[PDB]
Amino acid sequence: PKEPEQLRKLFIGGLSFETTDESLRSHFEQWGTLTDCVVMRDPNTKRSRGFGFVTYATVEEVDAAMNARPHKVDGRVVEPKRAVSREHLTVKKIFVGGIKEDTEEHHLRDYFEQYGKIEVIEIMTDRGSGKKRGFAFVTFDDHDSVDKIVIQKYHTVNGHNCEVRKALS
Ligand SMILES: Cc1nn(C)cc1C(=O)NCC1CCC1
Repeated sequence: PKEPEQLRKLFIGGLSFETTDESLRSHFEQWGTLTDCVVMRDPNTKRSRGFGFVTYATVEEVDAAMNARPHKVDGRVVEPKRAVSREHLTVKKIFVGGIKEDTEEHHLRDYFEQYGKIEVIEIMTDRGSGKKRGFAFVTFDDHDSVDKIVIQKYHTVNGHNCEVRKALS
């Protein structure tokens, strides 16, 4: 079963107005098979609107393209992003809930470091008693880690099934 198409799209902002469907394709085919590749244009002038999207055959190919940032396409550094949810923002921090009183920093680090480079791990404690409250925040150096994390259906850390959400600052 193919992964859902929505999870195989990369939305590319910041394009050069000279980038075409064809030149965007030739660039991003370096990291996988593309089933779709679109530059958005004005319906009347045909002038570029400066953004588009590509669709890879697999999620691993999306990962390969994101791991190859920064992407300079037709002379300009562009901004690729995975699909955002409706309401959500592009952030570098997550809330991790349901970790209870026995989960330590190294449990969170060993798991989440495989999504991206961690900068801060904050295990929350009670302001009055100092006891652990059962949730934590993890900050990464880049938003794609968070984008990969929050689209997973399940997160298991230290045996616990955790609730993970984007955290706004
Ligand atoms: C979801 C989503 N997440 N991001 C970052 C962009 C989208 C999106 O739906 N873009 C609209 C299409 C691009 C051609 C029209």
